Amino acid sequence: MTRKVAIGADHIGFPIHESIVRYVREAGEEFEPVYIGPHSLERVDYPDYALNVARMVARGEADVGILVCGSGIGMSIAANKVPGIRAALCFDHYTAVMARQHNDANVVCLGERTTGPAVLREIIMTFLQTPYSGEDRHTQRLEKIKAAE
Amino acid sequence: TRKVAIGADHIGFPIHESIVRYVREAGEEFEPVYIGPHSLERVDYPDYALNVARMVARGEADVGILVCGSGIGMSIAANKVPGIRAALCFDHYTAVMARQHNDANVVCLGERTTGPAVLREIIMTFLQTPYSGEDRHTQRLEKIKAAES
Amino acid sequence: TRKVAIGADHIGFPIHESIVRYVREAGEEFEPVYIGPHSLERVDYPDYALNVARMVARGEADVGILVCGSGIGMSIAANKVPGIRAALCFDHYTAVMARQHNDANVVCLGERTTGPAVLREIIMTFLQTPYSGEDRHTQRLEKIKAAES
Amino acid sequence: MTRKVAIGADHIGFPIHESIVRYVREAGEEFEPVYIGPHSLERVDYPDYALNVARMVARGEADVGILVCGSGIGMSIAANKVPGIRAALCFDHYTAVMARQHNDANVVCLGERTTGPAVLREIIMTFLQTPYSGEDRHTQRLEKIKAAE
Repeated sequence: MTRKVAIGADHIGFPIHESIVRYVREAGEEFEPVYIGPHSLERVDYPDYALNVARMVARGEADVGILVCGSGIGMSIAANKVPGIRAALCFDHYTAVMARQHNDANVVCLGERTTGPAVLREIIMTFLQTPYSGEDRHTQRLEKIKAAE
Repeated sequence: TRKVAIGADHIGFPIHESIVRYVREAGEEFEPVYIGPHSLERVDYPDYALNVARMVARGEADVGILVCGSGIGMSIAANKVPGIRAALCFDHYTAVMARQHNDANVVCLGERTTGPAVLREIIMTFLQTPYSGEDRHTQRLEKIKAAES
Repeated sequence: TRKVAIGADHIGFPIHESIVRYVREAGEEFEPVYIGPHSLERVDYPDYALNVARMVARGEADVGILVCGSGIGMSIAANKVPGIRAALCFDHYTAVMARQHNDANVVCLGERTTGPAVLREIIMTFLQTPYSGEDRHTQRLEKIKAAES
Repeated sequence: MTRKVAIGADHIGFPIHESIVRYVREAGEEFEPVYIGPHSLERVDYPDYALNVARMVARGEADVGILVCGSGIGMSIAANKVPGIRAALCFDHYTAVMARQHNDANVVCLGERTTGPAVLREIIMTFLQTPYSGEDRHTQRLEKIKAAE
């Protein structure tokens, strides 16, 4: 039953990584977070952490990914370059629901500079708890994304 | 002249004429090229995402705009194309930073989430905002490129 | 039965039928009462704000919904009425908290800012969410009441 | 030329008050902030600080007010109870512009739990720098709000 959630940031996300770890662990009994870095305020490059989490998720070393930078945008661009990854920029409850229900997203990308802590919590909770719809019309869309990889 | 390829799905279709008009309001140099769909028929967002994205990546167009319900499926699909940096934007800030930091070449928008005046703001801002030119973002962007091989 | 007085200006007018429908989707107990405007003619938001607000404050209606471009003018005008707690909401979270903490009796919405599925989410959430009942919010709310004299 | 900006919070806003003070002082040469409290994490009641700032602004002891709670909603409800106050809940650049340009808002209300720091900065900058439109159609709306006081 344990679902490991790999969490990655840059130095802009770094200052809130502890809260992200908690929001995961409190989202449900089976979710366990693994924070992969970085470990200081030293400037680093978001794609290195994006790609490390996305590759973990793609290989089945983690079930879900969470990435945090200033806006979430760079993380979502980088992570989507990994085959098998569907990385969703979410900024509210509605987008979190749709990312899962329609896109079966396996990575959620968030902006520390844009979205406040209770909303980041709610996004994470929602993303981890919402199932994929299972419907044919969505699946056919997802197969076209996988063909393009 | 900057050619702006515009794509939607059926969910974004009903507002596509307003999107074309927002592009022309961003300035006289912008030439919108709306590539479909041209009716209310249900279609698959990735066909239109990948179409706009491929155009921009091949240099058939300078910038892309993708409109679906939330923006997320468009951003996931577009980013599968090498050379593409597709940014889901939902406000002025994210539109600025997608350009300034990520040199984003495709903006992805949600017709179900984001109201018309904000969509207009985002499009104008996205088209008018330059890349900051800073080497630390450039190195990040080179890392994303390297992950595409 | 809960009567839901609904007001707009000319900017909110074009979506008022969707707002009425979102109210009926929130549950069978909700009865929408749309009080105008009934055409595209330019009107003054405060006339409709104060009208909905006065209805709710006098107990002619249980809840109010006000729609203008951004929500802001509606919230400023409605809150001038004693007994009114009008909340500008733009997502699920704010819709929850307006109810749970502020026991808000009027929700104010922006047709220009917020997309249709989020407006629907907000309305449903606002109508379905109860006040938390906590005494520390009640004391706050009594302080607002005291400032109205 | 000095424009004093009175800033008030509750204990939920308290942890970011320093950043708010800076965002004001850096918004323009003439703006100077005055933080009125609270001064700890001890729980307090948002209406007491809302009403103190709003009354400062209403009496001409400060030119503009800023209020910060979890969502901004309680602050905007309370502050609007003071005659001469037009208190706008803002959550992005667009709402900040409209609050000033259309509503001539003199108080801006913000949510620490909802909106991230770079957006809070941008809202403040925009709110302080944007003039009122001066137009008759807006002024007639504002006179109707003042009649209701």
